[PDB]
Amino acid sequence: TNATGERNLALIQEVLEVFPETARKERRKHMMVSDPKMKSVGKCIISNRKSQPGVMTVRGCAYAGSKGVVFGPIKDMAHISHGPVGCGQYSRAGRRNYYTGVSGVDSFGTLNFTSDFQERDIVFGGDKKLSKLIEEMELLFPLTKGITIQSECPVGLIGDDISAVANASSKALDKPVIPVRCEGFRGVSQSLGHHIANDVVRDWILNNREGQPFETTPYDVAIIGDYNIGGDAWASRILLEEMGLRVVAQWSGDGTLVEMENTPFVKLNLVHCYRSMNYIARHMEEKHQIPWMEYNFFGPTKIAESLRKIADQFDDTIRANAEAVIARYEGQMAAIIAKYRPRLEGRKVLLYMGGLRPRHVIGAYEDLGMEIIAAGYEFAHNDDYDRTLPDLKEGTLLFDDASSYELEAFVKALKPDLIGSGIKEKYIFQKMGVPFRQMHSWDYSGPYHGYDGFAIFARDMDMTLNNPAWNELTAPWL
Amino acid sequence: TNATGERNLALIQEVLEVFPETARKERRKHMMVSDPKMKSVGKCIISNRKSQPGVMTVRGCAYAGSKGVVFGPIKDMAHISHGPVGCGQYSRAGRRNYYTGVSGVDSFGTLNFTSDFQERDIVFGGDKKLSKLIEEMELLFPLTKGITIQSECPVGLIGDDISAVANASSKALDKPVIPVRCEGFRGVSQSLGHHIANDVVRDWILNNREGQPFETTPYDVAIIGDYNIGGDAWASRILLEEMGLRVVAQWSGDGTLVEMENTPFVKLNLVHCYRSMNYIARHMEEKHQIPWMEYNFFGPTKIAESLRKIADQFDDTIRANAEAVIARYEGQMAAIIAKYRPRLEGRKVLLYMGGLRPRHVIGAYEDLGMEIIAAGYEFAHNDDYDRTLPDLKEGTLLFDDASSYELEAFVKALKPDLIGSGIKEKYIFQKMGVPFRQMHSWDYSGPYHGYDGFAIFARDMDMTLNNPAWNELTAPWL
Amino acid sequence: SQTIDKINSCYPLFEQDEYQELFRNKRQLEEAHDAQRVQEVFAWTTTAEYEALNFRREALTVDPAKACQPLGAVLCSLGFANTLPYVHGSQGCVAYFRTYFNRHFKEPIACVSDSMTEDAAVFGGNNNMNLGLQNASALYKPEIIAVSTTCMAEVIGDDLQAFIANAKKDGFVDSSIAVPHAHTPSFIGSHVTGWDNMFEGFAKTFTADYQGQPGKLPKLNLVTGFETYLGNFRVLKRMMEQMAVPCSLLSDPSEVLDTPADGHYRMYSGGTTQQEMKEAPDAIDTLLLQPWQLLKSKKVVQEMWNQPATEVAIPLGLAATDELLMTVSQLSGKPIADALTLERGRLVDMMLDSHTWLHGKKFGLYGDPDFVMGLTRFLLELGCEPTVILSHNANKRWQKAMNKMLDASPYGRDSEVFINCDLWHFRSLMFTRQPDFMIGNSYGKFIQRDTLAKGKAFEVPLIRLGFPLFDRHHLHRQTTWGYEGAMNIVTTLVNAVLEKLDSDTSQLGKTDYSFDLVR
Amino acid sequence: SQTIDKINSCYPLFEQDEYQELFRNKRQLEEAHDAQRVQEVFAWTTTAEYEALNFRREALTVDPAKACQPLGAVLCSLGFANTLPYVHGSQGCVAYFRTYFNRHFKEPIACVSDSMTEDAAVFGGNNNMNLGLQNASALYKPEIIAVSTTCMAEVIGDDLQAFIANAKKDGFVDSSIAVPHAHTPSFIGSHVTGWDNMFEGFAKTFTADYQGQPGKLPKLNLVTGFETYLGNFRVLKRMMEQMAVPCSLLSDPSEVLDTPADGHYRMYSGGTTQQEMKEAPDAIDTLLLQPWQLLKSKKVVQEMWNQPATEVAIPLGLAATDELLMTVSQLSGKPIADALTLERGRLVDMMLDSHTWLHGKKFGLYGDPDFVMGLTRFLLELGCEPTVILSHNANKRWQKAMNKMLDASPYGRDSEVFINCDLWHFRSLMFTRQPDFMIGNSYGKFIQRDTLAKGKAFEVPLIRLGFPLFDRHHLHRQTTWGYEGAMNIVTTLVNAVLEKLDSDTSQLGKTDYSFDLVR
Ligand code: CFM
Ligand code: CFM
Ligand code: CLF
Ligand SMILES: [Cl-]
Ligand SMILES: [Cl-]
Ligand SMILES: [Mg+2]
Ligand SMILES: [Mg+2]
Ligand SMILES: [Mg+2]
Repeated sequence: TNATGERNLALIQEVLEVFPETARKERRKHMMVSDPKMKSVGKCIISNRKSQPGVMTVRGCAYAGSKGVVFGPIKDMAHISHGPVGCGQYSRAGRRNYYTGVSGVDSFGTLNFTSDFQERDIVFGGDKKLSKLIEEMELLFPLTKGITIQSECPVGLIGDDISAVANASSKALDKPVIPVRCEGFRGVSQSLGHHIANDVVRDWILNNREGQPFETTPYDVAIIGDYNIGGDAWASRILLEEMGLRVVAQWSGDGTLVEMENTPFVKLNLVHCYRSMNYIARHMEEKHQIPWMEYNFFGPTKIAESLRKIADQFDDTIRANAEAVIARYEGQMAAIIAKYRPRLEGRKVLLYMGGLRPRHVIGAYEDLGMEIIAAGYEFAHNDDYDRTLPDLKEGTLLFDDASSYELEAFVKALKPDLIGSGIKEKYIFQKMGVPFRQMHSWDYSGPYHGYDGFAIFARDMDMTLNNPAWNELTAPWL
Repeated sequence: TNATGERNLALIQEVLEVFPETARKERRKHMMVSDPKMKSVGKCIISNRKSQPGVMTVRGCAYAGSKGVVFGPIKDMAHISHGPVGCGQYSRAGRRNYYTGVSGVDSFGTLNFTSDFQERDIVFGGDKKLSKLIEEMELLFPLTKGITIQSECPVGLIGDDISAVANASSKALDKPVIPVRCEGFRGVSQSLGHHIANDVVRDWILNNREGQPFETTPYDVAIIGDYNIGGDAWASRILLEEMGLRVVAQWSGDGTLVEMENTPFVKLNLVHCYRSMNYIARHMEEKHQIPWMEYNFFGPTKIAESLRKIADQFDDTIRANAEAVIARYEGQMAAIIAKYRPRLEGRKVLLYMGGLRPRHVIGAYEDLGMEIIAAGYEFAHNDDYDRTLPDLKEGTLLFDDASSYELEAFVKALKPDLIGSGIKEKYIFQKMGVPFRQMHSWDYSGPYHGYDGFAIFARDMDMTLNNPAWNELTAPWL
Repeated sequence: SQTIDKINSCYPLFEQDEYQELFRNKRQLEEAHDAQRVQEVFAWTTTAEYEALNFRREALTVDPAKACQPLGAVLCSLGFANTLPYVHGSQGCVAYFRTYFNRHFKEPIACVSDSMTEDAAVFGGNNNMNLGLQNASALYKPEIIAVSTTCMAEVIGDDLQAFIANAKKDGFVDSSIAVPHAHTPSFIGSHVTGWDNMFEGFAKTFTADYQGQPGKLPKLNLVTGFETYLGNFRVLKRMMEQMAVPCSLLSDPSEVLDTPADGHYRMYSGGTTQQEMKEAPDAIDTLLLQPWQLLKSKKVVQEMWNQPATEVAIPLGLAATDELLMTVSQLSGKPIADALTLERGRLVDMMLDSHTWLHGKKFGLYGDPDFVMGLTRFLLELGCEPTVILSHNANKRWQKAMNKMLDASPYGRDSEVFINCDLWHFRSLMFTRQPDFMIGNSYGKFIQRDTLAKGKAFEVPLIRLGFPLFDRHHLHRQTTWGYEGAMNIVTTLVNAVLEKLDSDTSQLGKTDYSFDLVR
Repeated sequence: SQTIDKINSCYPLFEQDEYQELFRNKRQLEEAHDAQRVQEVFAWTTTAEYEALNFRREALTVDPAKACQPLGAVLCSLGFANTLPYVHGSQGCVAYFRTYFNRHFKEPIACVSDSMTEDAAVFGGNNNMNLGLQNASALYKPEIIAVSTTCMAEVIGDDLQAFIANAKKDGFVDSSIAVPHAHTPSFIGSHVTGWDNMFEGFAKTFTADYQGQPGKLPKLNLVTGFETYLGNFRVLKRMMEQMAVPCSLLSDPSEVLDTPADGHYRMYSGGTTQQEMKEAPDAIDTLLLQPWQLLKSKKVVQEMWNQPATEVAIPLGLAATDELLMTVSQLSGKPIADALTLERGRLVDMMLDSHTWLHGKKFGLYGDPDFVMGLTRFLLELGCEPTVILSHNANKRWQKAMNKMLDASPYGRDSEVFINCDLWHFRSLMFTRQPDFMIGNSYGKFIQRDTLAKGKAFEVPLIRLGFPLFDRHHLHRQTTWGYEGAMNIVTTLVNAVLEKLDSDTSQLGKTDYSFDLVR
């Protein structure tokens, strides 16, 4: 490797010395230094393994991947957190999966519906409770289009059968009632919750409009895997529609049951979050013959590559329209680079997020002249580390499912100028004196997708990195 | 006198014992004990004399009386505080003389206009500054109807001639520009500012429409001396139009220059504040032959007496109408008395205000079963004390221009249950543990005049007298 | 589109024309109900008819106003010196518990899981525990590992006491590390229950075998219970120092939730020491400052420690602060300090000065049982009416004592108390009883928005007191207890009243006749 | 009309149909301009052509942001023990000074006049002064009678010093009572000048014959100047106590402006003792904490007391408070307390937690010159832009210093500083420059109202920081200085931002896509 790669390999050794022997040898396979000549990780990194016990992992659970990530955003369906009170309460309106609608009337995403298990439900089961629950929902929330049952840990453990309830209630209401077995003890992270959720979509939602008329056009697409964080999906859809495409569905940020049911009639599925929705894209390819392609709308280099590749799947009218759209926003891109690139270039960044963003935002940082010196994921799989490899400079630290301890030790030693990570990391690193941006919630700003997002992104990196407070951590007599 | 009157004469001696002997003897003549037989105070009390230096009187100055009380409230005129910055600043929006209008555009009451005298203006005078000021005012405030110049202390002392400026500007502006020589050192209190203001209105305003065509009615009236504190004059005017009268003008709460110029066309002048506006009423009776009378819209007893005596100036139609107004509000008045009388009856009240309210509010207190045990004015004249005698119980302490020392020493000895006075007294008595109501500004409440006011008055008196906090002055362990 | 000089965030970027059109186009693809139908259904959800249906619920919960036990256990655990909260069970819970506190306190929160997965329903989670305690020790080096449980582990029936004794005997964790434990099932009671069960574990671990003698040390212990205002920990130490009465808070997280941003991360700061907990039985007494939730703690004080557990109400307001201070004076034999008498009289002066704006104002409030009883009491002392009082986690005994207090006051005549009801129930009461204002946590902003949508005349403004507070910053630094806390509550209430009155009178030419300069 | 069970005060009584018709009918008799004309003129006052005319004023003053000298002298006098303020001159002045402070502090304010009338206008006020000192002594029994003047006594040229000399020769005032005096002409300077002039009088009276030796006493004297937050006097005493550095505030009204409501009226309470003012010259040094107004004070310190008068900035915000503590440490030889370092770091943490909501916000601010300078400097440190900075009573040297400090900051590039301009000038600037918020006193509410009347998009909300604050209660009890004060400021600024954002996003179905729960 180069002198950075060597420094990083000795840093790895120095950080893992604290772990007990079992753990230490296991955690060594979850880090590596990048080599621009390698196209797949091979044996250099393992991932999607069970978390070491007691290390203070950042990971969440299957319910978080399914209720929190995939189903939660669908605004026209009421989603029931089925179990004890805690889960739906902690996850109530914490993710900024934006939508428009009349809350509690035609849109239900910020309400927390729950069966609130008491001890009696544990002992006698919660199926009669769930069936009565759904009847009370239909009376009080008549405009739902559909209802989802998100299982919390105890549901599978006490032997309940939610598929029987859903079936019986769906006949009774005459609306889809969808059962999800996303108990938090399954899998190792949010990742299996994604997989479970796509598999439910496959069986309970996606075939619902099979055989039925739909007026199609040649330019029909679906946005797959974009949860509209801060309105990211909207800032993306605007460019697709300006290119001449018709966005028939968005999954699932500002997403509806209806749009998902119409997805099988599209001409092309556009996957932003590979990790969470590749499963359903793959299945629609196989069953419906709908091709799919990954794209990246973070930063001007990636947007223009994506617009051209997407347009290339159609014909000359949409290829011309891609060129026009790029040309229309070139003056805004140039003004953003002229204003903010000088304020940020040269600076080093460390990224640590879930399953997509750690690689996907790198071109946007690189358009602002910033360099990524370490990148990790919480719960990505080896195919995600493979897709990260083209975007890393030689000798970059690349890591998986790091403990708080590891992250702290990596930051102390690497001394990034900026860190992008989640709410559980933010306040530790600000106390260390390291500028930090929340790269899951956009630190309550965004969107960061698309041409409109890039402006916000550049403003926000500049705001935090160059804030005048960063010079005051040390008292002047110290 | 009775026992109460004797205790009060002996309290008077005791309180005055602290004063140096020249002031003691002068202050003895400012207090007496009432006698229900008496129709005139005669030699028993003196008033409208200079204040004793150094005693912490509650009195203000002529400027307050003219700018603050009489002219300030006229909404369609701009009023210039001519002199140094202080006086206009302290008096800016302190008095709740309500009006409706578009502040700074067609109504100018809460704006403070001033010529902000600097040492150059004292040295060379301010008439040139004032002239220029009026030019700038006309430019920036085109919708004024008229302009007044309220003199502050230095104007008169430096030899300025605002009357030349006023004549000159008026001709150039083609709108009334009125000069008031209400310097604060003139007179002994607010009262001389009233008088100066009334004479200015007699010479510079009132005749402006003489001989001009005005469509009259036989039931035309002017409300005189009602400053619309908390909307009191609107609460008085709704009843006089409900009885079949046409209130052509209100002096000067929510009043205009136009209404004052139209006043000489009415049939009758209804004078609420005798003290401030008896001068012009007497003048309109001498010169225009318009009769006038005093009334009192405080509480259901005085309201029904006033409405019947006003309607006896007209004919059977208006006389009947008074009876139907009174009967229609009876049920309202009875349920207010039932509710709040029981909560308040028998409690004892000490009142100390300016020049009208200390006697005027007595009947409302007696409609709630409360008793007055001491009543004083800051600046009333002997005719006000004459006008107080009929409403007091035998032996009541009746006093004039009390120092803070005196006011606290009467309270500590009489131990009233409630005090009505001003803002400068409020926070003293509250620390002494005596429920207090601001009876100049109505403690940001009101209105208190008329039928709608009596319900507010009753609610307020109860709220303060029976608040739970008055039981908490002493720590429980003491 | 964006202009370089004025970049817009999500609001208000999505107000621009291009996005309004984008939304118009997308709606044709959702098969949206007619706007008129939606507005009809909104209007219906604001009625008494709907409120009657809503209050017939027996199975569905909508917008709960409570959390689960282990959250409480984590907070209790953070209040002890060099302690690492550890939750035996599934790791999803611990991500959520850290997040939830991160967003309320704006601070880092250390908690660890042992990541129990599908392998433990059949095998038990002893292996998880063994390795989890070994790794947590090695990485974080605690002196105490405070063990609570997630609902998976509760259902499973894992025997913490056994697993912990097996971990030390096999050497996974050192024997000088203290490992207090508590079962904290989420399907029983709420986060306040978890705090109290965790406190009983600490007291067992440090005092089980101690031969105590109340009064051997002339100090008082204080126990706050689940409390998320840093100021309340600080004000109690400050008053006790003024009284000159030695005192220990048992569980005080105020230092570890407020470390400085000085270039270093400190995982552990201040907190109740093991010495303080070990000597706890020798104090004169232990005062339980939130009595409705400190149930098992009361059994510890009384049964284990043989102390009186003198009864004290939550010290919220004038009268309950007076009572706490007389109780400290009676138990210690020391006089109430003059500076406390002075502070008490400045509070009284504030209440006198602001009484006219508060008298007769109607409030809706919700929260935890002790908080809601204490704030109700103080609202009654101010001459305000708590017309709608709700506590999702409160029981019938608490409800009976509430109605007793309310029936005794002139100000409680129109008051209605609700237990086991949620914020969707609270939303219907705001529409049918319409208080002037509501007191609650950030979840009440959604009710404010709903009442404002019916009309400006029906808006019920939220006053933020409670937990969590996520949409404002640094409110967790305030005080709500003692005379200092009562001054904060009085100033907040009266300024809310004056803020609303200013807003309503601020319409130039229409309502601004009453837009007074002085209030 | 009123109902017995729903009594309405003025607002909203006058909103009722009967009064709306009364108004409609009264309007026909006022010869009102028509609505259309009044709207045209209102819109015209919001434009840049109007602003241009408004800045051409050279004679007219509209809505001043300053008061007259004697107000300041009264406040300085109230800060000394057993002192009665006495304003030689006309009595209307005193009625107003008492009322103005009564409404801001919600407390009783003792001050007498000697009631000069037309008779005194020709003879001079010597008889008033004699009799006034005699009566005041008798009734109120002060140890000190602190004499200032009204504009009438200045214009007539009353020879104050000679009058008090006669009163003392002729037995009107006992030898036991000290009688400091100052000329306080209303047509020079403003209320801040009167405070300084009064301070000078106290220094002459109490130390002009002392032979002092700087550093005989190991203390610092602190001089606040005109300061109306009680918290700032208390914070300074607290910080010095943590530094373990003896200190006297010279003029401290925080006890007499916060007496307890306990059944007794206490005219006098606390304040700087005669012993503290007399031993002043022996301190190490005296720090003048509002430098721009303590001009004559600086000459006492250097020329009378022969002390350094070490320059310090107003201690508002993080860097100004670090500079005050370093100055105290280097003058005293004592180390900055760890409790103050800890507090600093908590403030830094709050700044970092909240920096993304403040960064780039644009503020307009007005107030007294020291306050505006200190606040402007702190906004710059926060990454905010103080775009419109106004101080009606500042002078040109202050303006040069402001422009130097703005010129040296990235955040001061768009900033414009205005002196000798009033709130009607400030109103035009709010419509033309449209900052996000404005920081000012309660007179600013009328500008917020005017901006709202142009439209909801044009509204500039007020944040209340300054004097006087008449339409909210108990804001005089806050702190704005030191790190405690900086936390209050940061907290008020970021929650102002968040309240305005929640309002903007709270329209159900329209802007509530960004009504987030977490901020
Ligand atoms: S941590 Fe995305 S695979 Fe999933 S909530 Fe964030 S890096 Fe998730 S992009 Fe997405 S919207 Fe996310 S930011 Fe894939 S959905 S389980 Mo935490
Ligand atoms: S103190 Fe009225 S003669 Fe005058 S301002 Fe109040 S008792 Fe005045 S009724 Fe009136 S509206 Fe008044 S309340 Fe005559 S106007 S100089 Mo202070
Ligand atoms: S992995 Fe839920 S927070 Fe937990 S103790 Fe149970 S109520 Fe409370 Fe995932 S599904 Fe949920 S969040 Fe955890 S329990 Fe499982
Ligand atoms: Cl309970
Ligand atoms: Cl200056
Ligand atoms: Mg009008
Ligand atoms: Mg923090
Ligand atoms: Mg007070």
